[PDB]
Amino acid sequence: AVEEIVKVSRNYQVTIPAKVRQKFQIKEGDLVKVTFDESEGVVKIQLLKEPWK
Amino acid sequence: AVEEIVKVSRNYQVTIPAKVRQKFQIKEGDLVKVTFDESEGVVKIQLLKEPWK
Repeated sequence: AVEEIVKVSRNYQVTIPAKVRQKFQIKEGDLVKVTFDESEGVVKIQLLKEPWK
Repeated sequence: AVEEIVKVSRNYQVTIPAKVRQKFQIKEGDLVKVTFDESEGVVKIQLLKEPWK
């Protein structure tokens, strides 16, 4: 797998460098989903099609 | 677990609403780690102590 390091110091947010964006998809104007798990203690995000109605 | 919906349409980034921040820790000035998996196809992020040297 791949791993990167980042630090929060602006407004509680993240922009994801270019390396991660290179592996994952992340498309401008797409529906991204985020879920919190009660076991690993990490946030998982993914992508899917796009509804328009 | 918990789930939320978001859309990319600013500059390929995310700020995470308040609900997710309520469950996860996310501290201003902390070391957050992000890794890409080659099986689930999702990004996992967590938190850890802070080195100062």
